[PDB]
Amino acid sequence: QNFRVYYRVWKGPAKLLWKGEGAVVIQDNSDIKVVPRRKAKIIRDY
Amino acid sequence: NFRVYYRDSRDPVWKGPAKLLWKGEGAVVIQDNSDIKVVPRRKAKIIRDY
Amino acid sequence: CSPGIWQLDCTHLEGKVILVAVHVASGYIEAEVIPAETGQETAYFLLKLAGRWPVKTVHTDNGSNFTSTTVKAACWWAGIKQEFIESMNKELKKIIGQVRDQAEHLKTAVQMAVFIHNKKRYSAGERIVDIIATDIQT
Amino acid sequence: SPGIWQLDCTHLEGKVILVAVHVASGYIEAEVIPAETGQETAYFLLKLAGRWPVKTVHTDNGSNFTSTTVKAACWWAGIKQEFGMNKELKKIIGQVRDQAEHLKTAVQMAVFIHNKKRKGGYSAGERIVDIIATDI
Ligand SMILES: Cc1nc2ccccc2c(-c2ccc3c4c(ccnc24)CCO3)c1[C@H](OC(C)(C)C)C(=O)O
Ligand SMILES: Cc1nc2ccccc2c(-c2ccc3c4c(ccnc24)CCO3)c1[C@H](OC(C)(C)C)C(=O)O
Repeated sequence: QNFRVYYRVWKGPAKLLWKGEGAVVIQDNSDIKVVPRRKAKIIRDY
Repeated sequence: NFRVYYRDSRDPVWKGPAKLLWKGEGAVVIQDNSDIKVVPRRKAKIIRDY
Repeated sequence: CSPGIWQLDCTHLEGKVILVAVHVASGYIEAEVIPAETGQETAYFLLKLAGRWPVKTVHTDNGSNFTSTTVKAACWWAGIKQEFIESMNKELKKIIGQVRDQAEHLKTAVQMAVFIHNKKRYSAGERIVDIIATDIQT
Repeated sequence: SPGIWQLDCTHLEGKVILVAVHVASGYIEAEVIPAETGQETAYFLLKLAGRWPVKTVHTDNGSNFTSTTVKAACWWAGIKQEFGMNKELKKIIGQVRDQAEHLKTAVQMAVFIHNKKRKGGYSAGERIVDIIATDI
């Protein structure tokens, strides 16, 4: 289960770290950040 | 070769493939099974087979 | 062998119309979500299908959309005969249900499910190309 | 070559035709879409990928192709996107255009004509299935 978040006009893919109640902590390049849950969709792979 | 689909009333439904006999400015004469029929050009869809 | 035999069906889901083509021999699926269950839409579908696969025969029900003159026209043009098991259709519904929440739009879920179905293993996606290929090559 | 495709937008009659070429075989898929958006492009790509083993897609810097919706589709399915028979298609559409009311109908007619045509010496429709089949 490899998950990809596209975040906040959209940005991604960024690598899933932790998803919590109202936000998800994520990073791609080096910049770790936290975005509120609902506008940072998480779609897996096949 | 050429197939004509036509409306031969107000418009219940386009009527099935009919043979093109003659196509003129304002009308087309077609044969549907045994029946020669005349419809306006504007009530006639004429499609050439692939 | 039946390389040219397909089946056409309409499912309703979330007050929308999914149109499904099954290549009977391989179990392969194409699907499109359409705005209306019309003969125009059905026929335009059939054209797309026929330009992509060697389609000899299409199995359908007495659906007004399938008995429509637009569909008949498409068939005559492309040289498809129209005739008047459905586990690949019911399986598709299942998979859509499974993946439904993964995507916003139903259409996205449908195409996801088609992809899942064709690729699962061997696979229907492989079987169809194999079948069609062996029919051209022999 | 098996799995390499190219994606392009033509504009015609103030409409957007989206075209996929399987580079190896010359085979075509096309769809007329309401807007030149990334959403539409991506939904196209999903349909394409569910039907063919598509590994790599070549596109331009089109805002629709550089759109994340498209990126998302690619990552989800298997597809690498590169940024570094189309002209024939336009020709055929022109030829058949008057035979049908709607441009979309003309486009699909033209696709059919193109894929089924031979050089008598196989058709593109045949070449692609052959290629994919021999692969696996
Ligand atoms: C609008 C229409 N309206 C119609 C009304 C009655 C009968 C056919 C149509 C046809 C028609 C149907 C099937 C075909 C056609 C072809 C050329 C031209 N028209 C059609 C070749 C492939 O198969 C069509 C075509 O449109 C649909 C495909 C959306 C139905 C068209 O654009 O002419
Ligand atoms: C609305 C959206 N909005 C988006 C905004 C940003 C990024 C992607 C999307 C995506 C998206 C893109 C690619 C995918 C998706 C999958 C599941 C869910 N959404 C998507 C699996 C297949 O590949 C989507 C999806 O819709 C489109 C297909 C019209 C883009 C969706 O329905 O969620």
